[PDB]
Amino acid sequence: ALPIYYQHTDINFTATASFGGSCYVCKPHQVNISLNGNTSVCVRTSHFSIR
Amino acid sequence: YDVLFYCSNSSSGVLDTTIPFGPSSQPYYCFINSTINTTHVSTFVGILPPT
Ligand SMILES: *[C@@H]1O[C@H](CO)[C@@H](O[C@@H]2O[C@H](CO)[C@@H](O[C@@H]3O[C@H](CO[C@H]4O[C@H](CO)[C@@H](O)[C@H](O)[C@@H]4O)[C@@H](O)[C@H](O)[C@@H]3O)[C@H](O)[C@H]2NC(C)=O)[C@H](O)[C@H]1NC(C)=O
Ligand SMILES: *[C@@H]1O[C@H](CO)[C@@H](O[C@@H]2O[C@H](CO)[C@@H](O[C@@H]3O[C@H](CO)[C@@H](O)[C@H](O)[C@@H]3O)[C@H](O)[C@H]2NC(C)=O)[C@H](O)[C@H]1NC(C)=O
Ligand SMILES: *[C@@H]1O[C@H](CO)[C@@H](O[C@@H]2O[C@H](CO)[C@@H](O)[C@H](O)[C@H]2NC(C)=O)[C@H](O)[C@H]1NC(C)=O
Ligand SMILES: *[C@@H]1O[C@H](CO)[C@@H](O[C@@H]2O[C@H](CO)[C@@H](O)[C@H](O)[C@H]2NC(C)=O)[C@H](O)[C@H]1NC(C)=O
Ligand SMILES: *[C@@H]1O[C@H](CO)[C@@H](O)[C@H](O)[C@H]1NC(C)=O
Repeated sequence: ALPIYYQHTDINFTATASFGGSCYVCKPHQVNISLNGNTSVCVRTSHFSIR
Repeated sequence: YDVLFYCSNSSSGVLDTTIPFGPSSQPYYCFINSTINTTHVSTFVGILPPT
């Protein structure tokens, strides 16, 4: 690529879950969803990657 | 209003006020300042090219 200073940020989209609220197979009891712990994450960098 | 554009080597824009010409050897961060009745609005804009 054409010349540019490298600058990178990490994001993970994470989920943590609980089951057995009244049953299994029916559904998850609860899932906690986050982007690096936030509800919103933006890239303000030249480079980025997401897990 | 007056609008002020300037750059610094570190991201702590408050520590310097420069313009690089020609080739660098490090990233430079560039910011915009503008003030409304002491409301010193200040923001990062971007990183300069290598040259
Ligand atoms: C764009 O707007 C920004 C938004 O606030 C400006 O940031 C401010 O910049 C001034 C200088 O850039 C900071 O100065 C502070 O000064 C105190 C006092 O100590 C200093 O002075 C004594 C006397 O000269 C000397 O002995 C000391 O060594 C110091 O040098 C410091 O204690 C602070 O640590 C600091 O440097 C402002 O706080 C600062 N804003 C922020 C958020 O920090 C920025 O200047 C504007 N950009 C331009 C180019 O005008
Ligand atoms: C993306 O998620 C991971 C998990 O939420 C958070 O980063 C993880 O940070 C550790 C510590 O910096 C990385 O290294 C690990 O260290 C332990 C202890 O020495 C070792 O057992 C593990 O093998 C490993 O080295 C872990 O690699 C890293 N995980 C990943 C997937 O990169 C990472 O902080 C997240 N992103 C953000 C923005 O937080
Ligand atoms: C989702 O997050 C909540 C909030 O972080 C978790 O429930 C908390 O669990 C701790 C430890 O048992 C309690 O002290 C808090 O009071 C609980 N918070 C609330 C609001 O009740 C929940 O367990 C997480 N759920 C999942 C699936 O990870
Ligand atoms: C950013 O540029 C400034 C210009 O002031 C650097 O500060 C000088 O660094 C040399 C080299 O590090 C010292 O010999 C000077 O005495 C320094 N300036 C002052 C006021 O002491 C600063 O190192 C630069 N780089 C970064 C990352 O801040
Ligand atoms: C957003 O994420 C950072 C992640 O390190 C965390 O400290 C912060 O408290 C989260 N934001 C909110 C509003 O909780």
